[PDB]
Amino acid sequence: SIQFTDGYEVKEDIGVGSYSVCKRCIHKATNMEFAVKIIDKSKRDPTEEIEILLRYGQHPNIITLKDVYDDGKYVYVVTELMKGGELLDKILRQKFFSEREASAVLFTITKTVEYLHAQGVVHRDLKPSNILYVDESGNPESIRICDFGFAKQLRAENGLLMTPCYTANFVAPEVLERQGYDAACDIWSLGVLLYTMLTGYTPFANGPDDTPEEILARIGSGKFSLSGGYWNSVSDTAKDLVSKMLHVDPHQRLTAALVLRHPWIVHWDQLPQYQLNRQDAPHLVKGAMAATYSALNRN
Ligand SMILES: COC(=O)[C@H](C#N)Cc1c(-c2ccc(C)cc2)c2c(N)ncnc2n1/C=C/CO
Ligand code: NA
Repeated sequence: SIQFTDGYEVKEDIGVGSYSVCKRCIHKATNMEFAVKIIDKSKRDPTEEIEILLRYGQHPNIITLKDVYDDGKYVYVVTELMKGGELLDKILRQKFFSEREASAVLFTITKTVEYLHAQGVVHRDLKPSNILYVDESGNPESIRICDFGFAKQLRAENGLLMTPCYTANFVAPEVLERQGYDAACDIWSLGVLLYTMLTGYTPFANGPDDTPEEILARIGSGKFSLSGGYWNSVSDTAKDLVSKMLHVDPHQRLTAALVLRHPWIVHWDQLPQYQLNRQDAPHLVKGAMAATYSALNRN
């Protein structure tokens, strides 16, 4: 219980919201760069996020916590600094991206998500922007899931950590259905990620101009294109896999466990390594993407 200001030189902002901003920083002793989230304690209480991180950030593809401090008015959460930028944006700006590679990416991310769910953690805010590359190798290994700001571990009424496996202590009904629901959404978000990966556009929004009601009507219809233009080129394997991840019925949505058993994921070796024929508009997608979650998240 001593100091952060002491250990680190603070540099520029890298992200900013009402509850917290992230700044890049330097470990003075060693000269190594790191990110630090600064949470306002009177605005938000970050303890669940942090435990989730302490417990699980040892995962190769979960962001790794390196320090923490309680100034008094503020928390300081120090992690590895992600140097390879956001996942999807780098993927989109890649003219020669392939199915084979998208499969490696989704595999890595889903494996990570299958593990969180098995531990009773649902992420709840699984947008593409919360998924960064640690460096620029463009290797799946360098993928990190990074914002657990909205993540929730299944807890017992008494306040005791629980897993799906251990149902043998009783707990609330509408809550297991809630956690089952919330995991279904996580998979759904990976569905839109996959969708966007293969064709260069999002399934439910064309740009940041799409109104929320317009985007919610689309999501609600259950239907989306898996044909024409950019879809022509994609194997039916993958399209099948997408149809099931975005399945409008949350009870029918593939689990992460079942995503990993799909042949698109399993027979990655049979996947085409030649290029996907994708639309080329990264920034338009960023807009659409933001529009889709803004509409979803206005509560
Ligand atoms: C309120 O802001 C956020 O929550 C950010 C996100 N996502 C934090 C963030 C981090 C980061 C993530 C978690 C923790 C505990 C600390 C910092 C981070 C990092 N370790 N490297 C590069 N960019 C990072 N960003 C910025 C991404 C947006 O441009
Ligand atoms: Na980690």
